[PDB]
Amino acid sequence: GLPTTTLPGSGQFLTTDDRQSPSALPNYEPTPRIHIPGKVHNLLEIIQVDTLIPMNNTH
Amino acid sequence: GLPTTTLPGSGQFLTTDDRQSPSALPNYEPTPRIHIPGKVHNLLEIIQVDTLIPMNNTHTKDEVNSYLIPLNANRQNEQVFGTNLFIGDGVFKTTLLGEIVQYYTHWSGSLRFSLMYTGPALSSAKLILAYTPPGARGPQDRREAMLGTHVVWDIGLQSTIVMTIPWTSGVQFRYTDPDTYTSAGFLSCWYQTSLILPPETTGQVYLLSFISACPDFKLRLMKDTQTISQTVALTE
Amino acid sequence: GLPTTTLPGSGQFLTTDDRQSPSALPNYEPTPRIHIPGKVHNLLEIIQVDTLIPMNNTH
Amino acid sequence: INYYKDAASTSSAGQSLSMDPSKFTEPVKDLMLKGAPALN
Amino acid sequence: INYYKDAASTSSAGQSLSMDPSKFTEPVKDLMLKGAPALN
Amino acid sequence: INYYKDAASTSSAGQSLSMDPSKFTEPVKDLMLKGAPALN
Amino acid sequence: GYSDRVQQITLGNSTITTQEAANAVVCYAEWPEYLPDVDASDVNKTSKPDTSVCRFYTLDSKTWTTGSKGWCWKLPDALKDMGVFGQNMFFHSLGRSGYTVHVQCNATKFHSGCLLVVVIPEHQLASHEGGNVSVKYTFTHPGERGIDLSSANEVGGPVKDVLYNMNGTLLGNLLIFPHQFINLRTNNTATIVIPYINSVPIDSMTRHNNVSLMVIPIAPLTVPTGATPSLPITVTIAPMCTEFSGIRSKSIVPQ
Amino acid sequence: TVASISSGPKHTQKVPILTANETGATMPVLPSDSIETRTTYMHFNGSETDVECFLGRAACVHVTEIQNKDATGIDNHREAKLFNDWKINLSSLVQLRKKLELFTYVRFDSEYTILATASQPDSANYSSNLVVQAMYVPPGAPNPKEWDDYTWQSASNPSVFFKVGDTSRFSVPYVGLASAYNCFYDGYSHDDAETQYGITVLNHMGGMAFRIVNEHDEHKTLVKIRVYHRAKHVEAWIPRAPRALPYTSIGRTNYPKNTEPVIKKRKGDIKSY
Amino acid sequence: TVASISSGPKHTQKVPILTANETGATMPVLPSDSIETRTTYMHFNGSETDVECFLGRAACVHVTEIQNKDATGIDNHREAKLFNDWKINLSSLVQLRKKLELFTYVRFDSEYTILATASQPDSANYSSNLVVQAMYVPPGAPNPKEWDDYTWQSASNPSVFFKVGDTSRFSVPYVGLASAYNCFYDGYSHDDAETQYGITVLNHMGGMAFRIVNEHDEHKTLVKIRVYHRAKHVEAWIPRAPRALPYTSIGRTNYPKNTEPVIKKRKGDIKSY
Amino acid sequence: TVASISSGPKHTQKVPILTANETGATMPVLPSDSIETRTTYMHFNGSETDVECFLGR
Ligand SMILES: Cc1cc(CCCCCCCOc2ccc(C3=N[C@@H](C)CO3)cc2)on1
Ligand SMILES: Cc1cc(CCCCCCCOc2ccc(C3=N[C@@H](C)CO3)cc2)on1
Repeated sequence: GLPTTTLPGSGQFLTTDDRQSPSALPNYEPTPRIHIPGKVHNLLEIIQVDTLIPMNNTH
Repeated sequence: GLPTTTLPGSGQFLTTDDRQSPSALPNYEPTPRIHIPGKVHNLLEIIQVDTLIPMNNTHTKDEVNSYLIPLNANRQNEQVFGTNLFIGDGVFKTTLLGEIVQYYTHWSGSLRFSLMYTGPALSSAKLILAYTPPGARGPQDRREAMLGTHVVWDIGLQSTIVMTIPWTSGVQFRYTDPDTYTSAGFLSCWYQTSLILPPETTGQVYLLSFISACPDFKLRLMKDTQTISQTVALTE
Repeated sequence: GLPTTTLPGSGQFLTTDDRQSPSALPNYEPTPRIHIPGKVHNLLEIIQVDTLIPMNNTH
Repeated sequence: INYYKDAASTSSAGQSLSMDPSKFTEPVKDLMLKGAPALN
Repeated sequence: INYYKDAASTSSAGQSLSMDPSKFTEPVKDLMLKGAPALN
Repeated sequence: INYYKDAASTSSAGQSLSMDPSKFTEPVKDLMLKGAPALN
Repeated sequence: GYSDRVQQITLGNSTITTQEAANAVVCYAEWPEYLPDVDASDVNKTSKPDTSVCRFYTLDSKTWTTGSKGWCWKLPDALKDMGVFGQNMFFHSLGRSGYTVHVQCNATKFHSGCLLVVVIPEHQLASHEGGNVSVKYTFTHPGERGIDLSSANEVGGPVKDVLYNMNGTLLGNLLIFPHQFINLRTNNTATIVIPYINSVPIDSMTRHNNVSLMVIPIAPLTVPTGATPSLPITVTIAPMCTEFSGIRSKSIVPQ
Repeated sequence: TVASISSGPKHTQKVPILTANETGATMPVLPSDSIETRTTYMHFNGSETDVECFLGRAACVHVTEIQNKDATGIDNHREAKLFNDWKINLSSLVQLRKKLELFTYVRFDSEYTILATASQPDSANYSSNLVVQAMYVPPGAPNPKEWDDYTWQSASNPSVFFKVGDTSRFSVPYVGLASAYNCFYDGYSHDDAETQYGITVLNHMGGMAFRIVNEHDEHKTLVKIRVYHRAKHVEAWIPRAPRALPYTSIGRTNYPKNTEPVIKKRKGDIKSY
Repeated sequence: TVASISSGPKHTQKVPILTANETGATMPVLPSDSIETRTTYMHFNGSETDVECFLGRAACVHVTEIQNKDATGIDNHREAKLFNDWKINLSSLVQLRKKLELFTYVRFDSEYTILATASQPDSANYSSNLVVQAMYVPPGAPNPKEWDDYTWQSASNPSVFFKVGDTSRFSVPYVGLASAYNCFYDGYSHDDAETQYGITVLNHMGGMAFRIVNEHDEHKTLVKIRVYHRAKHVEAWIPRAPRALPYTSIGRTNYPKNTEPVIKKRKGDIKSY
Repeated sequence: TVASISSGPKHTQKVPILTANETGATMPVLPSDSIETRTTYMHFNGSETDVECFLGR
């Protein structure tokens, strides 16, 4: 038995933390990926495509 | 004392997790293993053995007779049997294949459907078996049936014919449990010419039919079977 | 602070488990061992010595 | 890392990755070749 | 260190650091050079 | 790994794997050979 | 000119010839063999009567008729009275054996009918009473007579319902067990070689049967016109690699 | 990395700012093509706009509720919330939904966190300590009828037991049947004249069942379950226009009638600032 | 790995699709023996169908119950559930049972999880905190008579103490007397004319005893014990036909009389789709 | 480790089964001194009978 101390924050759930978890479906094999045109990696990729501005807002 | 933090999920019991535990019987020595023929390693090993399909489901109480598909002498053009291919339900459901498929949520792969003929040796017959891939209705006459996957079977010395339902699919997995989107087709069988009995012989002859999975087959995402339930715990 | 998760069984006391514990008497020095004839290591050593059977149980 | 001394206390085993259906699908005494006639 | 056996159980992935807007911003068949006339 | 300083605090000992019943089963002064007569 | 079709099995002082076989099955792809030392527990040297016990015993014949439901024999029970095999059986504390089973049924090219011949390791039967009624000893030790699945329920006996294999499983799935069909149109015999299958290296031959052999008509017998409506079925079985151990006084068993 | 290079006066025949938008391209014009600039560096990587980051935080996807009470004489446990059940889905709540539907196909593993808290709205001596049991009931497997059916044995179906007030957490691999989940599907399950349209037919994920394991105490206890979902290992294809109108249904694109103008009207002219 | 190879038209004297099923073999026929195929790969290993995986998740194997109450004047603790006891066995509940009986002999280590929750069905000021003590009472060792006997000293018998609401977990090596556990046994314990038939005689595993260590408070507290069992290090021999009819008893194969047809009757002809 | 060695018929002047218990010894007689045995291995170490194990729970 190794001695430990727990710190403030133990047991909290922070929606933004990133840790490991047990898989509920041990050993399951996902469907293979096939190729699909159009993959997005960054939202910065798409905000460089121009779109129309409803400038004439007066309606 | 090393500082730690516990995460969400601490103390939970997940029936599917796999960790170490203390042994209650420290130092105990199990009985030696001896050799026993028959070891199974994968359920995929056993679903390749074929078993009989109660195709003739039309009875009213379970009987040996629902395994027998009858054949009539001298009929021409007509249809011997029909079934959809929901392997998790209907005729398939009690077969070993059907029975295992039901422990999983998704299946993919080819099926092997064979028919063994049992009529007198001096008789003869030519049958057509047809697989209709998803998208069309169960065929209504041989003309319709013969335009899809089919095998003309010539009854001979070689007693069985093995038809394969090759995996025809957009989506790479189908649910075992009857899904529409995910549906697999129909299987029908018709006289190609007709059964002919020798003299001094009479009546119906029967075909036995089996189902097993090709080596192609995949099953995934285990779950509980609708095939067994209970209302109170059993006792001795 | 290192992230941990506790499993089912935490806090249980199993009379048969074998782990480390803090010594209540830090630094104490036990009496030296001297030699004593007769040490037993296995119960298998002693069940090979024969003893009498009350076979005539009829009293 | 096993934390415990006994073998029963270790986690689940790891995939056989054995797989040989022939004891079940082809237990015939004289070998059958696919394509050759079943009964000669 | 992964403590678990399955890949789904690992933490979040790490930045694509891929980034190539041209499939979205310039899907034209004949290449356009900035500075050259748009329509020749 | 011992986490503690004192020897009493370590876990159970490990199997003697000593085993010698002769101090108990054959404490005779003159050695007896199985097969030879007990009393000569 | 060898065919899968003709075969000869010579075992001891007895030989079988079939001119219309359909290959032969060797359970789980293993052939009977003696008990290796590495697997041994009892320290007794065993007795291997060899050719006096490893020969072919032909049990009494059955009659397949249009109403037959199927028959069931248990091993080593069925042989409990055959020659020196049987004596050895009652006289040693433990014994072990594999078998060659040869089921015979010939007809003509006008008959139809198809039997399933299957070997089930550890076939624990069910009581027809339900609940937790047991199946008495005598009932599961029919001897050479075997059990006739078309006989009536008796008290303390097993259930004899064929669509359920005498245990709550469907007839259709018996095909997962080593088996062979006899289809009058193809076949006239079935042969299965059974290796010794148990969770212990050697066992008692009287308190535990380790396989049931089952012959079940599946496509009903259909004879040519004005033929007699029945065929006999004969079962011949030979112990192979038999070993007996722990000899003594000679067991006395119920009934 | 430079964010802007240094550039000076220009008097050319080479005009990068005149283009033809009819072509469908967005020409990569920069400040330095039309004013004189000075060098500046980016100092930034675009880390927090990665799709893994964008879809990778836990979002509340479902709130349900079950109660612990005497089931004696209840003819319909399901109906008494003696054990509710949820038709797993990821569009019931909208914050996360709008985020996912920025893409057409999406592929990811899920990490679920389940928080359970108890309420005792009417007179109790105390707060009891209840254990929740959430089961995964994929489609084809017996679905629970009473709060203590054989189903709950869950011998082949993953289930987690945790305490009310605590949280349970586990992660499920990408269970889709295809290569990606369809965020949209302009199809049917078959060519039927009346079959439903949409993805409802495709996103057949089965449901998840919750119950309290405890028998009843003298008072009643309301337990409210909140399921959170975090995408990990994200892959997204084909960006689409963001959702403008409100949502009305799980799985259809339908918007409400007599909705309100979504573009803010100017208080003034086109010319107004 | 290829799932299908490419294969084209055939006009041969070599027919792989004609066989003789009377032989007992299932000939390994493939799609490419009878249609023209294209290459495709498996992309799959069959991981989740390994028997270790199939039998390796926890299943509920037993639910019992004990209560904490004043034993004053109780003539039969066992009978007051002052301490229940369970005749260890693995066929009392059926989900896991059907799974195991797909095999004839099975060998594995067990991992037990024991969840205990408390109920206070009638008026209590509070919820007390009880410690459960589960003992392993193998056959030949004194079995408890009162809830506080010398037996509970358990000086040589493994016992675990945990709190109600919590879970206890430990793992026991394969304790079978033979090389495997018999899932079936067509024998008797001896050649007796009336001895019981089955495995009941073979699966002599002894029982496990639970009790609350706490003395009594003023109210009564019901504690319900659920034992979960997970097989680890699995080895299975000789596959058998799956169970079709319902079960009636621990350890016998017996099915109920006037049971219902287990094969679904067609709504239509043999010819129906 | 062998639990029993193989041993066959004996007709000797060397009798290991006759002893004099008055001496206080327990002579180490085995099955193979008085019946015909076959080889078998122990498959066991005597781990759980160690005194550390016996007094260690
Ligand atoms: C205990 C326990 C409980 C569980 C649940 C297992 C998780 C199964 C759910 C699988 C993921 O479900 C979905 C559903 C919809 C979508 C989706 N719909 C579109 C808008 C986009 O994505 C993705 C995943 O597992 N163990
Ligand atoms: C505290 C504490 C409590 C315990 C219990 C020890 C475990 C003993 C149980 C051993 C495993 O029991 C069985 C019973 C039956 C079967 C079985 N029956 C057949 C259907 C198949 O397997 C297998 C294991 O240990 N420490």
